[PDB]
Amino acid sequence: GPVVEKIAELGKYTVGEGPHWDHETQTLYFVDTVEKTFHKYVPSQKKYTFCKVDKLVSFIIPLAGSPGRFVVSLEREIAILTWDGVSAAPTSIEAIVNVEPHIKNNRLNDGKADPLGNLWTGTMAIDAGLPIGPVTGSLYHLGADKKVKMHESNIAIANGLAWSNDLKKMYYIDSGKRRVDEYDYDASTLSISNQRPLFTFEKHEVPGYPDGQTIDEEGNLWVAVFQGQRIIKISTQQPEVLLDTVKIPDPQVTSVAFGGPNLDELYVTSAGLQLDDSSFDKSLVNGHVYRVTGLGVKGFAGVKVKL
Ligand SMILES: [Hg+2]
Ligand SMILES: [Hg+2]
Ligand SMILES: [Mg+2]
Repeated sequence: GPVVEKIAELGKYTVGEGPHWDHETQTLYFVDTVEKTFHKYVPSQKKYTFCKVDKLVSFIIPLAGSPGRFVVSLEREIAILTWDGVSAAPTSIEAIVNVEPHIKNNRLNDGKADPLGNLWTGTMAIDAGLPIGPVTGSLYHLGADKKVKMHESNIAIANGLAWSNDLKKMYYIDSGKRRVDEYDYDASTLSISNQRPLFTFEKHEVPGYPDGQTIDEEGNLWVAVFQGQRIIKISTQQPEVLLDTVKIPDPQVTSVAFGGPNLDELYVTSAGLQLDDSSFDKSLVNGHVYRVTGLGVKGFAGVKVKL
């Protein structure tokens, strides 16, 4: 079976999240969605750094054409951070847009660029809760003239995103729905339609909640299972097909990104935050970062945001 390695060099995270693999610099970036920190890991050189801000963060993606600059979330603001990748604070912050200026207790959560470079991201109540809590989030993309467009409402916990290689489908996760949805994606108008369930956890006895996700070159989705101690591999060719399961020692698996020189090493983030209604005792909940090899598939380099 696959080899799951705990990356000792990286330590433990409250809620490690938002992994992004920059292929040209062979560097993984990620966030902690509770501790207000960004993180950098260069595996070939065993280099780790962090960056502190005073707002809640949920993604970090290099800005296309601008070395040393990243598109990030700061509470409800999408912003450009100028960061040298090693100092413990940004050099400067350039706000782009506040997606929800008048929803004082919302935050941005998972975000990713589509293959064309357009940032997609969604919101949630800061005090969202599972299985039931306030449902206040929406799904957006950032388009022309730095204005967002809304694509879906009634989202409890806005989470993982992926697109098919032919640019005809988008895949999206609201953790509260305990399923992955597929949509027809119109790359020319940047709109989605014909929402329908692709994979429903209760139909397959999968515990926990879908969180982050990514897609491989064959079109398989790799889905993080929060409170499931696993990642799952699911089909995009047929609905409701579980292809494989890979157990991850940390119960609170949060997200996934392919990396390594050949894009065949799956980085997996997790959360050490101990929750009062957990299916797992506290001794099990640590928050390490893992690397999975031997899956027999390759992914894609992380896409930079175009502004
Ligand atoms: Hg930073
Ligand atoms: Hg940054
Ligand atoms: Mg997430």
